[PDB]
Amino acid sequence: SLGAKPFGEKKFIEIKGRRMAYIDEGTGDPILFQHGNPTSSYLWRNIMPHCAGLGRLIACDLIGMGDSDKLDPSGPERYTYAEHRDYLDALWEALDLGDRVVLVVHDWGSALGFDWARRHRERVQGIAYMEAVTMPLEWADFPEQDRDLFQAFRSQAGEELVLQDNVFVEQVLPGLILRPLSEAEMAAYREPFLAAGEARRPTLSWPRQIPIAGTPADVVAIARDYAGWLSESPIPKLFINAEPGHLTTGRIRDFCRTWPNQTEITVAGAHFIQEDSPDEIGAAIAAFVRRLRP
Ligand SMILES: [Ca+2]
Ligand SMILES: [Cl-]
Ligand SMILES: [Cl-]
Repeated sequence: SLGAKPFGEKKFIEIKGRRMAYIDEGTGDPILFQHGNPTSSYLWRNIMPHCAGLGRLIACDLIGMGDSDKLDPSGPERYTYAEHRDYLDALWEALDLGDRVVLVVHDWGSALGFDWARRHRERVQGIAYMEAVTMPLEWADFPEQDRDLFQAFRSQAGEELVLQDNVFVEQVLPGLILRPLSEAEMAAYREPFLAAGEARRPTLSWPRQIPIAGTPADVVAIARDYAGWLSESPIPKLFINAEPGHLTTGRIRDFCRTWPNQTEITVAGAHFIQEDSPDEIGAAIAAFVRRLRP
C-alpha cells in the first residue's frame, strides 16, 4: 500500500570517521535498495515490504543524505560521485553482504550500483533498475522540460537555487511525482535539508555530476564502463519502465532495452516512480527475486 511510515528501524555504523544510516531487516542473501538524489532509504518504504521473507532487506542512506552524517567541511568540491562511492563501497563492505546480492536501484543509486556491480560481478545475483542513468548522456537525451533548470544547477546560479532555496527537494521532487504527497511524506524528504547552506550540498553536487556531453569526464568514463559491461553481462536483470517516465525514455531506454537476460514491466510514474506505483514495483521485484532464489 501507500503510507508515510518508514520501513523498519534506522541503524548506524561508523564509516571513514562519519556515521552512516541504513535499514537492515531479516536474514539471508541481501536485497539491496539504493536511492539517489534528493531522496533517502525512505523512498523504498512501501516497496521493501513486498520482499519480506525473501532475504535480507537493506536500504542505505548516502553520505550527507537521510540520517547519514554530513561531510565536514562541506563545499563546492564535496559530494562528488567519487566521494559518494568511497563511502558507499566502505558501507557495503562493512555490512558483510556475501556473494549473492540482488541490487535494486534508482537515479544516482543506479550509477553507484551499476558501477559497484561491474567491480564485483561475481557477487551480483541480479539487478533491478528504474529511472536510471543507463549510459553517458547528450543534452538531446535529457528531458526537454528540465534542460534549463539542470543547466542552471550546473552554473553559478546553482548555489542560490539549491543551497538557499532547496529547489531540488521542494520543486524537482514533487514535480516528478504524479500523485500529491502528504505533509508527512514531504516532511520526511525535507528533514535532512531543513537548514539552508551546506546541509543541502549533496542535492546540488549531484546534478553537477550527471555525465552530460562529456562532462564531468570522470563520471562519463564510469558510465561508459558500466554501459558497455551491462550490455554484455548475462546477470539477470529487471527493468522497471515507467509511463510517461522521465529519464529512462528515448535513446537511454532504447539502449538499456538491449541488455541481455532482462525482464521488463511498465508502471505508472514520472521520475520518482516509487511514490506512484510502489505495489506494482514491489510485486515485480518480489517475483524477480523468487525466480532468482527458487
Ligand atoms: Ca507532482
Ligand atoms: Cl551463500
Ligand atoms: Cl541529480
